[PDB]
Amino acid sequence: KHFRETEV
Amino acid sequence: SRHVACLARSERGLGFSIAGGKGSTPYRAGDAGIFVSRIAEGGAAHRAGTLQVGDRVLSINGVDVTEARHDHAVSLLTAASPTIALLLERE
Amino acid sequence: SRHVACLARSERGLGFSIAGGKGSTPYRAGDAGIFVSRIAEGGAAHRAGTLQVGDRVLSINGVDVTEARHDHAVSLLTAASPTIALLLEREA
Ligand SMILES: [Cl-]
Repeated sequence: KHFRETEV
Repeated sequence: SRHVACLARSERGLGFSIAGGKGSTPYRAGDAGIFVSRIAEGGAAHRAGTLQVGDRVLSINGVDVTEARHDHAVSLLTAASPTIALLLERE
Repeated sequence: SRHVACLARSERGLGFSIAGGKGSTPYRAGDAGIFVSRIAEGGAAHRAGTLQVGDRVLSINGVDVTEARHDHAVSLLTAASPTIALLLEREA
C-alpha cells in the first residue's frame, strides 16, 4: 500500500 | 460536526490537497477515508476559509466518498463541474 | 508569469492531468483554456517542482494549444514522449 496525496 | 463548503476552481484550482482513500496507506489509523491534508496559502479554499486541514471529506457534489478510492475522489474534484460542494466532518 | 516545465517519462507516473479546452466543460468559469488540474505528490510533476495546479498550458512540445479542444491536447500530450515540454502561464 502507498500513501496518496493530491493537490487539486 | 458537519459543514458544507462550496468552492469554484480558480487560479490555484480548488487550492487544497486530499489524502487517503480505500486501499491506500491511511491518513489516520485504521481509517482509509478522504481527508483535507493541506490548504494552499493562495487560492479559492484559502479565500473561502471553510476548509480545515484534517477535515474528513464525506461527499463531493453529492457523491459519498467515505469508502472511495483516492483516484475516484480526485476525479470527482477535477473532472466534473468547476463548482465543488463539499460535505466535511470535523472531530 | 510564464514558466516552462520539463518532464521525463520514466518508471514513475507523471502524476498530473490537464482539463478544459475548446468545446469541453470549462475547467474554470468563463475560460476555455487547458489547465493543469491535479498533481499527485509522488509523481514526476510534483518532483520537478515546476508545475502548479491551475497553471494554463500554452504549448506542448512546441505545439500551441491555447485554443485546442481537450481530446486534441490529450492526444498531443500522450504523443509527447519520452520527454514532455510544457509552456505554462501562471497568475499572481
Ligand atoms: Cl465515518
